[PDB]
Amino acid sequence: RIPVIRSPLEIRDTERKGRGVFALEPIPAQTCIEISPVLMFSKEEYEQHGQYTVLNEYTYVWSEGKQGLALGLGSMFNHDRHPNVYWKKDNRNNYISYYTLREIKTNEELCISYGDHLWFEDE
Amino acid sequence: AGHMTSMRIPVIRSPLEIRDTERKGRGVFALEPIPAQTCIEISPVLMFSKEEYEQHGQYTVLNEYTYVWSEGKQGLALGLGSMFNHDRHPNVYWKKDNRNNYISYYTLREIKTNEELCIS
Ligand SMILES: [N+]
Ligand SMILES: [N+]
Ligand SMILES: [N+]
Ligand SMILES: [N+]
Ligand SMILES: [N+]
Ligand SMILES: [N+]
Ligand SMILES: [N+]
Repeated sequence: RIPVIRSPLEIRDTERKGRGVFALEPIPAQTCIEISPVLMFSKEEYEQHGQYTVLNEYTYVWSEGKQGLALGLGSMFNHDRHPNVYWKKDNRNNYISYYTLREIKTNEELCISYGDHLWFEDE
Repeated sequence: AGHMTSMRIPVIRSPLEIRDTERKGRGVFALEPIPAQTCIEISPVLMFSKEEYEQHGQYTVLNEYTYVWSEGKQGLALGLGSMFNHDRHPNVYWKKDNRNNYISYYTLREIKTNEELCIS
């Protein structure tokens, strides 16, 4: 249900800024760069406990107020005002797919929006 | 002396696939043979402090996936690290990088097309 993607990404990991996902080489617009399996938290367990951990930096809203943590690279993308990556949530398959929003140049950081949303590509 | 640290870690693109399994939920499977001692995955570790784990994290599904780390901390392997099933007869070993908060996973032997990769 989820194979290797094989995209020209690296993680950069600095004392200063922590971790981020960066382009090794130019990437075409609308290229799927990552498919991340999700670790799912129930609504109750995230409200009672999960939200008071560092999970609160990274998780995404899911259906019925459940909360998902993207494994793979998905939690590593930083947020920016001008993101170059967008994503789609798949409810049936419990993953999140990441796509380039435009052509990406070599050495650019791959960033997502600050904002979340709740709809699913399989709905 | 010195300066701040700065690392560039590639994303190892191994011939692996996640599949749902019969009993064990998701697991990791080989798509083609893999030599012995090939590094198949380098997972960044999301670190939980002793306190947030003891007070909150252990009460969540995190408890099913995290690795005991030093000083009462618990590490959740991002990447594919949390997707390996555990096994009696594992064909994968791992090691922690305590300096940088990664876990690396290596095949214990030749892996065959369709075999499940399992740790302990
Ligand atoms: N899957
Ligand atoms: N609260
Ligand atoms: N996010
Ligand atoms: N789009
Ligand atoms: N967004
Ligand atoms: N609890
Ligand atoms: N191990």
